[PDB]
Amino acid sequence: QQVRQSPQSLTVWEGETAILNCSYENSAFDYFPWYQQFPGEGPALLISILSVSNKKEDGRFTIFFNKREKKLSLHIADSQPGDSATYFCAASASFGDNSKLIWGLGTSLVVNPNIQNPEPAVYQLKDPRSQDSTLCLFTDFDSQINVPKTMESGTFITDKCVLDMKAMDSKSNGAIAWSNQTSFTCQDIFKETN
Amino acid sequence: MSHSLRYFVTAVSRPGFGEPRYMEVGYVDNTEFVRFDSDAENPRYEPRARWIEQEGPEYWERETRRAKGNEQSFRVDLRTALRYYNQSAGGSHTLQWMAGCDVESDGRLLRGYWQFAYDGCDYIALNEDLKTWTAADMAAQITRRKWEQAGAAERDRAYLEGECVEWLRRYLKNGNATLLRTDPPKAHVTHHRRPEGDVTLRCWALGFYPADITLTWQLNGEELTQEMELVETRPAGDGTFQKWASVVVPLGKEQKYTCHVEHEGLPEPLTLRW
Amino acid sequence: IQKTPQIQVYSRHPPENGKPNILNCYVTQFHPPHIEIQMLKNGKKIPKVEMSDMSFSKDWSFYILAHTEFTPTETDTYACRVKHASMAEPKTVYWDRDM
Amino acid sequence: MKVTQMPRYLIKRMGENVLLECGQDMSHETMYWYRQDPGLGLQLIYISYDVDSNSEGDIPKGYRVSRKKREHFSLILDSAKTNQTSVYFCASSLGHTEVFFGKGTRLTVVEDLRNVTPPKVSLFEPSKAEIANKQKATLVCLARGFFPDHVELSWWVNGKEVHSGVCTDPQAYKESNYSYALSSRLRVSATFWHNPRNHFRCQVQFHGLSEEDKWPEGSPKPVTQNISAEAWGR
Amino acid sequence: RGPGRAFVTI
Repeated sequence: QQVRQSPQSLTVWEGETAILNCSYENSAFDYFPWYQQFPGEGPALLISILSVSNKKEDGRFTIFFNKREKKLSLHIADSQPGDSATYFCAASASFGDNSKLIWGLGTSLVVNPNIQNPEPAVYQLKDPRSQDSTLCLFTDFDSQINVPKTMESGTFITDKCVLDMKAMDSKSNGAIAWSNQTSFTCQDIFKETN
Repeated sequence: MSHSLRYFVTAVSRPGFGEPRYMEVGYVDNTEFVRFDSDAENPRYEPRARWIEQEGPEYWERETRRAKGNEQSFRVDLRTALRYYNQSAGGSHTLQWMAGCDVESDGRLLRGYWQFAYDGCDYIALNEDLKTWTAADMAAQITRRKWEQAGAAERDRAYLEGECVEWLRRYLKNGNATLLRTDPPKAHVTHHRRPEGDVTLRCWALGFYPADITLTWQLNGEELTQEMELVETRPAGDGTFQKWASVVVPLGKEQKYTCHVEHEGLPEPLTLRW
Repeated sequence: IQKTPQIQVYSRHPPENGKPNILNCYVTQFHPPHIEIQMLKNGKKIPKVEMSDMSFSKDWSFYILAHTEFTPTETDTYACRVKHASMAEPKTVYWDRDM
Repeated sequence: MKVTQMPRYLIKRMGENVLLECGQDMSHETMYWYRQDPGLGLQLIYISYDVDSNSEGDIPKGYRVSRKKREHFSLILDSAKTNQTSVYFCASSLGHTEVFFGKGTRLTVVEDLRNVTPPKVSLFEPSKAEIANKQKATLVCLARGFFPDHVELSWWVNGKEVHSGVCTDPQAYKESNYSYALSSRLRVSATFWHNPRNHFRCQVQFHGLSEEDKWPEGSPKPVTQNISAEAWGR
Repeated sequence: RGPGRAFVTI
């Protein structure tokens, strides 16, 4: 309410400038820190600005501030998949009577890798066991493809997961599926390419 | 010319007598215009000058909240000081704070202030660069390291270069009639024979404003360095000031010594004698 | 530490017998801020004495301005008595009208 | 120059008392306790300005705190409810400046301790169709059947933990009501995989019951443990 | 208007 971030979720492609918006209601707010939180970790101060400034730059990160409109934004230049995180904007009246920080609800950022010449295929992997080795591996598909979901019992398809082979310098999309029913193959489960 | 907006703050611990005494006083130049007292019947910022009364209810509510927030900081600080210096919790101690801006004719910032004192002695002070701190002892070195890591000076500088300067301009405007007025000094010379032949000639200057004044007993040119004793300029109830200067002269030759006052409230410097 | 108060006593206008005036007691340069100040008429405490609240100068030292309305006579004496932890005994400064 | 939080993971039966501890080394006077539901925002439970100087946050109900020393800040749950299952962050700052957060505490309040179970970890060798047509080899690790979702998956190659070519699911998925599933994959060159002396291991660390909890003696006690799956190259 | 400590304690 007091601090409102938008959008809830933002998806950009790498190399593009990511822009995370925020507006506030209390005109007495004069301190605006942005916190970056990676999954499984605690938030950490990324960059902050005072209301007397219109711009604050630190590396690829810039805060632009408009006091009259009670609006600001975090700009991430040359965004990388590693920037994928939840970004919180907060605010406080520094000359107020308490040390409480007023938090925005956060914006989850997803930075897609640039997939040049996508070659999407589905591979079946096998484990040193007998029962279901139907582990479908959907990989090397383009970043705008929506990975299908399933309602079948015992069958499940994971969300898209981006890995970075730092050596060889290569990023690729991936999704894994399995099912207690080998009655299904791996091609019935998905519907993209081979 | 040069003007200033400054706030003078005191926290005084008083074990066994409740929470620390907390006081904030605001000055434009040397004129008090606002005051907060924690011991007042109703703890809130109060007007102390005429021209500040025109500020709306939101002004007084905002400033009161600021003072109450500050009071809590100083409460914790007084306890922290006991830790640092390894002092007993049974004695009274003081923490003082002065912050403000000196601004010249254009609007340029001459100097910004943001400094502290503990038990009457320098503790820590923001340097003229408004970026670095000067710590006065080992306890203050801890404070300096904490404030450096926290980047505390950035907001302080923002206040001094911005808010302080802007509001001083407003205050000078609204209080122009009294703040920037001039009252000329009324001067006279007294005569007292010391029990040892000589004569003490004292030159008085009364009812002048502002306090800045030059009192000079003369001779035959422009000497009289250190045989003329002064008193520091002292205030009156009505906001005006008084001051005197005296010299010891041989009996009879009192008529060669002359007194001269210099003040911006005068068209020309006064010339007095006995 | 402890700083000894400086005490100055003076009238607003040049003293004239039978003419109402204002007598001031200006106490400066002391620490700690706790202090007791009394203005005296013929050795007796003056009832209605106005006094400023706790305030300090740029050098961190505290000061207090006390004043009262009075009418000088040639027989009446006036003084200001100050008690402070920096002094072993209270200090009384007499108003010198001839200065 | 950090905030330390213990424990990192915790499992409690409803009704039991909970104590989360926190420490900071920055001489900060102000400390905080936050809770954060997965994918949601930071909710302030309590703020402490000094020793024995605490104030309620937005959601103090069901919680209380203890600040007897400036360096520490304890969060106390007298009677744990299931809706208090969340991630708790301790924090400190020097007033309105940088807030330092701990690494967090994953607290899960369950109705029945007997359904806490370690994961079954299975490692899948790469498809030769991938190796031939793309010159890359993707290992896939799958952990299933565990409850609650207190698992940490890591990849180890030749005795060293790798981070490159690795992508693990950010959040476990619920198979049933008492069964979670987490997957991850490691992708290396076909060349690196064809080396028979390269050792791969998918380690899944499960955070379960501590030691003081009582468990029957007709079944293994779901204690905090590491469960791995190894494989060699061609 | 006056300065704030902003709870930046010593």
